[PDB]
Amino acid sequence: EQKIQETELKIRSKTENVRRLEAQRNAL
Amino acid sequence: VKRLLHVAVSDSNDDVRRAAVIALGFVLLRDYTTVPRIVQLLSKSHNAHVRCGTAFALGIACAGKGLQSAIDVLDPLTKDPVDFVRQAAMIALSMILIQQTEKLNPQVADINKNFLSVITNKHQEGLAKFGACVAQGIMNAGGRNVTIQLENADTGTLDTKSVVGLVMFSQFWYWFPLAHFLSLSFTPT
Amino acid sequence: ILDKIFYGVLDQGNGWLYVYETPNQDATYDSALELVGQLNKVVDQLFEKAS
Amino acid sequence: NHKLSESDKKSKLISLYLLNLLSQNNTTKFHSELQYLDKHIKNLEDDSLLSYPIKLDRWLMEGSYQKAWDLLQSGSQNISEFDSFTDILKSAIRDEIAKNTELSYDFLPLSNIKALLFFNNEKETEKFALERNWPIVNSKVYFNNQSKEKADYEDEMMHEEDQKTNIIEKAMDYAISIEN
Amino acid sequence: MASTAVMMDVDSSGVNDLHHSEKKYAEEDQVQELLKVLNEISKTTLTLDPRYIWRSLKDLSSLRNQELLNAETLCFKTIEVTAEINCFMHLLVQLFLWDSKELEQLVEFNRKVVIPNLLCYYNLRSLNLINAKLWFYIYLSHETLARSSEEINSDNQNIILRSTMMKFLKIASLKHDNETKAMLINLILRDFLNNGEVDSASDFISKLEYPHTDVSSSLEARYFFYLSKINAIQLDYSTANEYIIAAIRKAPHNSKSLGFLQQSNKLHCCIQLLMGDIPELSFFHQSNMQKSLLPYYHLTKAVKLGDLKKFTSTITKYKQLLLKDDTYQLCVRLRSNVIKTGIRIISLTYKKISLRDICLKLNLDSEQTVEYMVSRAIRDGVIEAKINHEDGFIETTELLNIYDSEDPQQVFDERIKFANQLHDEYLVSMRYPEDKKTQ
Amino acid sequence: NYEVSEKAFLLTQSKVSIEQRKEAAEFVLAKIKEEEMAPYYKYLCEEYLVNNGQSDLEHDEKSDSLNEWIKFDQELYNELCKKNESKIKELNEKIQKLEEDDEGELEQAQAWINLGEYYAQIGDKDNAEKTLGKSLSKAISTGAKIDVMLTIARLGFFYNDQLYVKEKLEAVNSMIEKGGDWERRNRYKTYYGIHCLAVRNFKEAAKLLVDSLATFTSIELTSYESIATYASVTGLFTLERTDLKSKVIDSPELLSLISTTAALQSISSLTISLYASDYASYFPYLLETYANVLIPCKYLNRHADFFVREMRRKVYAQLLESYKTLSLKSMASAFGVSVAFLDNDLGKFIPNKQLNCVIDRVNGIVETNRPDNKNAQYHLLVKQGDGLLTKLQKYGAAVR
Amino acid sequence: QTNIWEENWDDVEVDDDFTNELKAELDRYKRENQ
Amino acid sequence: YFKLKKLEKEYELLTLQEDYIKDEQRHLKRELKRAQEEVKRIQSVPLVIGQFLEPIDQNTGIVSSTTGMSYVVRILSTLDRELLKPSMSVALHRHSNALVDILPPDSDSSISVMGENEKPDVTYA
Repeated sequence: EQKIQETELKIRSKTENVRRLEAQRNAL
Repeated sequence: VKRLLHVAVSDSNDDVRRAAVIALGFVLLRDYTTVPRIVQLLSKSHNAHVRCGTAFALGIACAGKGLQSAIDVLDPLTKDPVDFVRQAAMIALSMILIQQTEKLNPQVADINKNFLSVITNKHQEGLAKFGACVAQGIMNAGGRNVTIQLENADTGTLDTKSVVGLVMFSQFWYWFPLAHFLSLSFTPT
Repeated sequence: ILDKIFYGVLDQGNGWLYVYETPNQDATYDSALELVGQLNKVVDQLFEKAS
Repeated sequence: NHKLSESDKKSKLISLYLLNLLSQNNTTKFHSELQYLDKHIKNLEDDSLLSYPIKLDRWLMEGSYQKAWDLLQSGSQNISEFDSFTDILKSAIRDEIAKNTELSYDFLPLSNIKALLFFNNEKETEKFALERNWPIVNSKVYFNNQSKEKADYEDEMMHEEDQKTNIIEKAMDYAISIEN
Repeated sequence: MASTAVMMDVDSSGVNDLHHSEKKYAEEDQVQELLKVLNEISKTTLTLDPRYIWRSLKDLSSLRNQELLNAETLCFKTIEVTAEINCFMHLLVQLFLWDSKELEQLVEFNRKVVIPNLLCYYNLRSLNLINAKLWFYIYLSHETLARSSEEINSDNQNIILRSTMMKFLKIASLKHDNETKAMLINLILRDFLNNGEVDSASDFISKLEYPHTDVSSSLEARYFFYLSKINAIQLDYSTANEYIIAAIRKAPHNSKSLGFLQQSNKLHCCIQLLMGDIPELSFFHQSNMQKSLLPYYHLTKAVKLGDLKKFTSTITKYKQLLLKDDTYQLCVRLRSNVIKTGIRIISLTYKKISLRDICLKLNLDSEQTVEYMVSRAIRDGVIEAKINHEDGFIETTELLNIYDSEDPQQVFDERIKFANQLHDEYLVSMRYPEDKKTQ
Repeated sequence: NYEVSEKAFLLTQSKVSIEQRKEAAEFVLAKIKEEEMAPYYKYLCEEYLVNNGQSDLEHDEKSDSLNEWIKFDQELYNELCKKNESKIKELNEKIQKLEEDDEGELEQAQAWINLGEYYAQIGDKDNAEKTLGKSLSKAISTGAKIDVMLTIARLGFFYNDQLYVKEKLEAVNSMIEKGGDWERRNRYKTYYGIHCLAVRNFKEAAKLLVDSLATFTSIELTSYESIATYASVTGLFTLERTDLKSKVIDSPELLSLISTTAALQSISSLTISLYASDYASYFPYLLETYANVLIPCKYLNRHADFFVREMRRKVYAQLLESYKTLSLKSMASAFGVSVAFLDNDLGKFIPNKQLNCVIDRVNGIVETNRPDNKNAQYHLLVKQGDGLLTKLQKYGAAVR
Repeated sequence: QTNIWEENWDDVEVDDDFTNELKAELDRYKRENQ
Repeated sequence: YFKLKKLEKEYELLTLQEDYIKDEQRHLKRELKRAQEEVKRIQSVPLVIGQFLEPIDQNTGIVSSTTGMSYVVRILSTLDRELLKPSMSVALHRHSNALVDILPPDSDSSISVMGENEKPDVTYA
């Protein structure tokens, strides 16, 4: 239910260090 | 993909990477979506071949599709110093850009011009001019009224044949007598 | 010894000059604490400078 | 709000029960129950029975039991119902002192310890010390090892020489590695 | 005027309208910001007679007027939904004693706000738009009771409330169902600090910290604040202080530093006492007593010596003030501790001193309780010495080493472990411009 | 101002001798006749008031006051008010003529300075400042800014005041870094070595105070023995064996004033006597120094015991460093003093911890401690980063 | 307490110097007794 | 429950999409660090001497050669500005022919040198 729902928020939250490493790949 | 990535990513030989990078846009076909965001990583590289390999797989997935976004990613790469690089980017984009032109997509003119620019440019290569003239005629193929389709949402279904010409043409400056394969995905409007 | 002109120490209960000798160590944390002092300051300043 | 009823030995009870808790040797909860208590000093001081454990604790907590150990022997609640833990406590008292003696004394006259234990027979003591497993010669409790040193666990960390360090290396190398 | 009053709230609702279409960070932080600027307009004369008319109209708006209670008459389903809720937020704001005195009226209103059409669907939708403080901040006041016969029964509305907060603790599903929460605990904590024995705090511990980020460091510190006071009679000192040390460190409070941080500081001051450390109140001279430290100083002043009478005298003097802060429980202990402290100092500095010369300090104090008293002291370590009464020699140890041991390198390790603090944090924040610049 | 403020201080300190009282206001009682000192001599007669300062014709006349010289008359004021007004009226139109003629730039400021300096004589902490401001308003010279220094120095040090002046002292010296070329740095460091000498200087300007001399002194703000005395003692009580036995070992400076003032006899005198590594000799020399030095002088008193026990302690370092093994008995007993009481405050140095002293009561024996690898070097390391780490926590405490 | 003193440690204590001098007499006087 | 099944499901792609990257990085990390190497080894000893004349800009400038050659070349990307030194005896590749590094000041040319007694042997008196 809402079980299914905020499961996103994980992925939602995940989104990010990613984009740092994105900056990092750049930064590299 | 992930394998293919690191494999491409890690590997010594570029064209491996490049091709492997290219090969991505197939297993990645069905979603062109993040492919730009994806190749955005490899849009940047120390290596052209990377940035070469990029253009196709991206230019592949959106060939019958949109994303000036995806396109515009490649326009600097259309300026990536090596004509050979942009030569793809020329083609790669034009693979996307048939039927899409004209204020629907204005930039096509530039693109077409850039071809012509290059095509006029004597110091742009027959890497560049080649791809350009091709990419031009690409947009112009079959009297320009024909399209390029794979996993055709019309059917919803793949066409192996749609694939082949690319893959065929993939190695070309390797083996020049190839591209005629590209006629496969040519599709009527 | 009181002037550290020599290295040794006095035994009272014993009544002796007890052993001792010259060195201590190398200036390091010495060298270090400088920075350890240095940094935050400009930085806290910078840390402020952002705020 | 309970003024609704109230009663008296309610004090004695908890008094006993704190003294219980006290004997139960659970310190915070003991004191946090004082904390839990609604009216503390208002209640507390007004109850000698409540006034034992606190004053005791004073004695108790840091470890001089002198009057305390006497106090409860004199304790009117010990005199009333409380002797249940009184004896319990006595031991519970001295085990500390035992460690304290342990700490304080490598060696102690089997007298002094007993004198400390308030014991009459030292064989009383002797049991404990040997229950304690204390080195003992004639007339004297000893501690040749005042402590438990070694004994299995608490290892692989906190005294791993390079290992930790290497782990720490490995760690710092992961501070170098996870550095991505 | 009321217009401008309304106009501000228009902007609020306009920023609520931001959140209405998926946009809190603006709204909440704006609402946060709004909460402060809320003090400006305040009141509710025509703000509401113009509000209940500006928005739309709903049964609850009517039942809200029972809180309003006035006369205006005059003449004059979507936008009027969470705004109304967001105004029910301001309803609570209208309750601060801002625009109110007895919220025990509002108590039920709060419920009748809280419970109906609210405390319902809001899990991720409302983002801590609940203020359970401002919920309870109401009840906080009334807990001046005394009067209530607590509450109702004993005191169940609070028990209810606890259970209601419990009813949120369920609702804390960690769907993001967090922020406001441990105020609930904090409530319950201070409820323990009102009556209960915290230790179920350990269960409250067992759950969580206010996870995590967007909670106000204030609360997050206020979290620690009580959480300190856990370790208070939990008799952990560092961690307690560490809380304080993690509370006052970066909790952001100037206005609330005033009465409220003193409290923190008070216990904080109480901490080093627990350790007998007596920092120099030479600062705690400042922003202190006045109304907070100086008994602590007197304590320190005593605890500097730890002279039981002179010690007690402070207590004797300040017990009520202690009692006022219920720091009284403390110090009852550090009494002899400092006595034992002195015992340790300018004294153990021989490999002994005798029985009787160290007993002299007790010949100053007591005798052969010394045995206990010294064992009392030795018991804790906190000193290092030995004796033999058979020797009658109270044999006072070195405490002498070098960094041959891993002891420094422990601290290095300690430093090492921290090597990731700012280092790993740099990556913790590397994102934000770098990632948002992509946007 | 100088003697004023000190004979203020002296009698305001009057404890030992009625002369400490007497000698001080003696002059003042004449010096209030010298200068119209009332307006502060007014509060100066409230200064030592409520102790022995309690006998005055204006403020308070009390028997518990041993000083009646803290008395007035309104004549002083009439005289003053006359003097003042006279002074005032003089400069008034004069300065006004300095304004009228647009007369001089500093020459305008000149009679301002005169206007101001009255308040120095007057014991007015007011117009002089404004006057100085309007002097400084007319100041085209850092030499007039020098006069600001003077003024502000005469300002604060007429009360031996504090910060603003020091701050001004900064502010006034901040303007041009010159420092009266070679000099006013003197006045700076001088007054600074007095400013910071409130109550401290301790290490700080003690050197500086020792350093430059005699390159100015002030009269009304100071004498030269003053700095010498002051400079010595703190720098002395603070600085190194080496330094002192480099410097106060002697200076021609010293050699000049040595016992010249007897106003010392002690300071490093009995301290190098201590530095001779005495035990007993110096043990009186302290209080011998003290009541001859500390009680006497403004900060020298006000700081009090900072001095007291450190040199007390200090020698023990020597005494230790001599002995690993020293019998405290051999110390405290064989040094012919209270063992225990000595030992007690000495034991009060256990918690002050500046003892490496490892010391017995019973066997009365002293031992050492040593930095080794710990030092503070590998020792201090802990906190230093911590505070940073805090700030680093603070660093991350920003985020947003 | 005033404004700015030398600050900490803290005020410590007082009545020593003379108390010492008292004994600086006495101690020495005791040493004179010695 | 449902539209998530549509919606929710799609985001593990993102989960993945995230996942890939660090990999690329670590490579790329190594990539620099391996590439980083020779970047140094670009420098090497068998160099030639000249006199730094003047930068045209950062990593550019006119210099001298001990052949008197002066040409647009490169310099240390090592140095920057305050690091860069406006006239120097310099280090040049032969063919790459660019500034490898400054020469800490040369001395002994002609002229005919200078007196050098470093710690003279003579005590006075």
